[PDB]
Amino acid sequence: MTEYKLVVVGAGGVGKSALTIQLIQNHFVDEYDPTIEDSYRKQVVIDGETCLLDILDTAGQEEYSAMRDQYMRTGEGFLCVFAINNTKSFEDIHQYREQIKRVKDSDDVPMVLVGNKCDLAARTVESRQAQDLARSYGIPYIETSAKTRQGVEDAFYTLVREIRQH
Amino acid sequence: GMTEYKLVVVGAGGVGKSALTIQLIQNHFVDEYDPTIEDSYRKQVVIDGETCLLDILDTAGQEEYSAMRDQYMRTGEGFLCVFAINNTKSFEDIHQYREQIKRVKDSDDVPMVLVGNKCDLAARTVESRQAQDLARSYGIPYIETSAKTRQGVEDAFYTLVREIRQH
Amino acid sequence: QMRLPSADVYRFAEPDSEENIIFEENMQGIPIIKAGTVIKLIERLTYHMYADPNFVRTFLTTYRSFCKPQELLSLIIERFEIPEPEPTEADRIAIENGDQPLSAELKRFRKEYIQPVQLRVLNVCRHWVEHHFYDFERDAYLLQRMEEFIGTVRGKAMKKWVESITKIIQRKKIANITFQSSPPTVEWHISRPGHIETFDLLTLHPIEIARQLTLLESDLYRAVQPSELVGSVWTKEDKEINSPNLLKMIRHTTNLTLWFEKCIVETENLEERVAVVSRIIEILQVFQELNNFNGVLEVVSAMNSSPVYRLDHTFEQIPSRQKKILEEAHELSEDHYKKYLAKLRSINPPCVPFFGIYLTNILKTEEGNPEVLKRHGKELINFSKRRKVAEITGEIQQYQNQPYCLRVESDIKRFFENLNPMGNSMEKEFTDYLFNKSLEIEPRNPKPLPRFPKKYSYPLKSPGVRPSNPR
Ligand SMILES: Nc1nc2c(ncn2[C@@H]2O[C@H](COP(=O)(O)OP(=O)(O)NP(=O)(O)O)[C@@H](O)[C@H]2O)c(=O)[nH]1
Ligand SMILES: Fc1ccc(Nc2c3c(nc4ccc(Cl)cc24)CCCC3)cc1Cl
Ligand SMILES: [Mg+2]
Repeated sequence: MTEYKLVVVGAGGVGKSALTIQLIQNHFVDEYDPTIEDSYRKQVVIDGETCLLDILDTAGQEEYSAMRDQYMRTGEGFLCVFAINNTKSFEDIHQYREQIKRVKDSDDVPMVLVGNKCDLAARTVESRQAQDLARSYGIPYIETSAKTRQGVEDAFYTLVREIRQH
Repeated sequence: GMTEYKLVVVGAGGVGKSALTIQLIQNHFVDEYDPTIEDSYRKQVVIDGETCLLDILDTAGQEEYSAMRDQYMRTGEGFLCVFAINNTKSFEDIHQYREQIKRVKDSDDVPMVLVGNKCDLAARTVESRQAQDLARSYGIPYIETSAKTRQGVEDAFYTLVREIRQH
Repeated sequence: QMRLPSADVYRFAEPDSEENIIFEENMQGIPIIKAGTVIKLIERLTYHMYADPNFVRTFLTTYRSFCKPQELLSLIIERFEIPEPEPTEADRIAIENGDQPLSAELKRFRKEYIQPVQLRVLNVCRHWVEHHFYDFERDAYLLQRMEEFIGTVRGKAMKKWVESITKIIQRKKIANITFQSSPPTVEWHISRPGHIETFDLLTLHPIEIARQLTLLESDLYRAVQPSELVGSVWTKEDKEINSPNLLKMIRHTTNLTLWFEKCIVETENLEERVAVVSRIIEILQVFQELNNFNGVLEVVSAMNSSPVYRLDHTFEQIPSRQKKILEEAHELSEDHYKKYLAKLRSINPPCVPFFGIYLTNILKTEEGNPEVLKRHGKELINFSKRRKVAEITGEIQQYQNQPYCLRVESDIKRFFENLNPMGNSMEKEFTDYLFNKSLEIEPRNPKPLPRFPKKYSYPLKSPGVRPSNPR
């Protein structure tokens, strides 16, 4: 079985950990415990092929911004997460994209744009706006809810497919 | 193309039983082991000039799975019945292991050796004469081994292979 | 490159040398540590250059074999308390002229050494509390020290995590599933809901037997903590104290196997016994479908036991397609579980692994590798041995994450929780009984086969193992 190194990045509080734990444990985390650096493994069959996913769950808080290079070097693919009710988290996306490109020195890094918390009615980032950005990056855009599981497997397994075809 | 012997190690848990097969298969000259890789329980050896292949089943650690005993034992043609010389209970267990092997193999004459293992520097509670007597009453060889120095380890496995060849 | 504090005031600034650390030849792009002093292990556990969360799990899972919990806390507090450098010459000159110093080196050291190391010390504390809380459960003073340390960390940079970890500790002291699709309907056969008194091997639906055992066996699998495994404590004198979840799980497996054997040899009538064995193989089939490998081996072990394996007249009448199902399951265990290991690694979870080979591999890893390596007169902790153990506990944990999408049936669950085939009898006498029963119902050659009266008053025909589905 092939091993895939996935990394989840994005501003603090957008739900990177909740997305990851929903995927790993089928459980919604209600608490907001800021991450420093966590690691998860998941054996899963995707498109009839058995994979081992290593998922690095990263810190969104700005106080940890100087420690990103090290995890971007190892990552094969990145989930770039914002919250659809948080415009600033959407604006932070481009900084993650550019840093990943810089660190890996490549224009061709497997990536998925994720708009999380799509279960909430009070949206402030419109899908079209996020879709336009995703197209400009050449990557898919998937809306998710770590709470209901909507789009969660789709987001992670799409990233796996992009690493596969890379 | 050489003969392959299926050897099965049995005996009480928690008293250094696994050291015997590990010391045999081990590098020799380097204290290391990865039980996870194949070739960690298979070994080509020359015994009395005849080359053969030893396949050793040691399920050390699974003793509490007591209803799996029969299925593990079924796989073997020869058996090492191991007790610790500082653990009288493990010695008293031997009789039931032997009875169980006989039943599974449906035979009163199963190639086996009795092995008294010294697994640490604690005081011996089973004298070698007791174990000799027990082995004689069974009509099987007795071998004492050390879990640290590799003494007696080859003798235990080679003797069992002779018991098989001469069955 | 950054200058470090003197090793005289901060021990974790000692240069790497083969006297205090040894690396594996193979990278991955971070170094792999073969051996080191505790000081060097803890420095790399909280290294300023890179993160390695897997090292944290590995260290926290296995450290107790070379370092006491109280000592670990002292060492990481010591790691946390990093001296800042004094102003440089350029800073000095600026200060002497009444100007604000640039403090370029101080700021770089804070940003690139102090804050990553302190954050990673906090990450060890976080992981320690969340995933290895038993150290604190078993030692309240250690917990008091942790609370004090965390609670008195100052500075705006660590504040978010310090406040978080304080809350996490408090929660842990006083201490759910979403799918995806709904679970299939509970299946019933001769025994109807609520009629627990009629529950039995042939009266429950074989599908629902496999499902409820898989739920039970999954819960038992999922409850085993690494603390029940490291140090091989499940094999030692205090195993009931240190490994109660592992041993409950193993004892369930043993009791189910013995129950299958008992159901078979206490059915003296050949035709009825054939029905009993065939039903058990159907339950095996559903176990395979559910990836319940523990359940699969429960059946296989029972079919290979001395009382059952010798029942040639029974085996003869088993449909050829069930023989193949049984033989295929048996072949999983052949050649040291070669096909089992390949199948486990290829299926889509949830599954229930067979725990037995994990125990054997952990025991042998620990027994066959030295605690320390001796190098240039020094004793170094053999950390590759600990990594090998943690790879096994890590794999165990990986299969503990995925829950089964199956509905609990409380009465059937209870029926199997309370299964007690041995009654008040000791193992040897119960086991001798099973074999004598076997001899009775199918005597050795050349004794001819006796006949026996039937015992079941309800129909023997199986409802099969394909699930049904009303609107
Ligand atoms: N309604 C809703 N709440 C969500 C969702 N995802 C996360 N949350 C909530 O938002 C908060 C932040 O979640 P968290 O996963 O900790 O975010 P994070 O991005 O990992 N934070 P950090 O960067 O500091 O680690 C939590 O209270 C969580 O329950 C979602 O899809 N829907
Ligand atoms: F009803 C039974 C009674 C007893 C058995 N024992 C077995 C026998 C044989 N091969 C086996 C293979 C594997 C398992 Cl596990 C058991 C086996 C061939 C010889 C005959 C008995 C099997 C059934 Cl089905
Ligand atoms: Mg997080």
